[PDB]
Amino acid sequence: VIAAPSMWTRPQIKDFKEKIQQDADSVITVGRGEVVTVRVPTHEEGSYLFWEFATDNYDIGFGVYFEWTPLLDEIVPVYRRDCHEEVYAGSHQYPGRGVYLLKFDNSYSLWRSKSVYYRVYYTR
Amino acid sequence: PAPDAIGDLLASVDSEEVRQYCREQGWIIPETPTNVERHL
Repeated sequence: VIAAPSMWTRPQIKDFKEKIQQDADSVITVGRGEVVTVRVPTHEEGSYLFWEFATDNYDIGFGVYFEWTPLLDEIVPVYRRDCHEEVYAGSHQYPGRGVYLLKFDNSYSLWRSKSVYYRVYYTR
Repeated sequence: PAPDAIGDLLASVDSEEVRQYCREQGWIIPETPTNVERHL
């Protein structure tokens, strides 16, 4: 049994990108037609995963898969969200011991690379 | 501070200020991903 994720947005994109550039590299440049996958392993102490992402000039494909410990459950289906307008955020409870797969999918984009500002947290 | 309470907090009210407060309170721990896969 897997719990449904929580998903929302918040209006301030500028404050987000400003702080992401601040902290680390933490910015994925997604080439034309490329698909980047960020692997976030689950924490024993941790119950929850939190993700935030935004883009500069264009939308990008985003979804979340959970890999067990190779079966794959679909947490967030991959669709095109507009992160250039606002910051997209979400959270999910651990189904168990495994690894989260954060998908950034630029495949549909012929001529345009995508700069992805993202951040990750976990509770406990 | 229960995890589901932290989630409802960030979901209901969300800003860099709240993100930093939760961080400072240890309610959320920043995490660097282990690997980044690329492909076409």
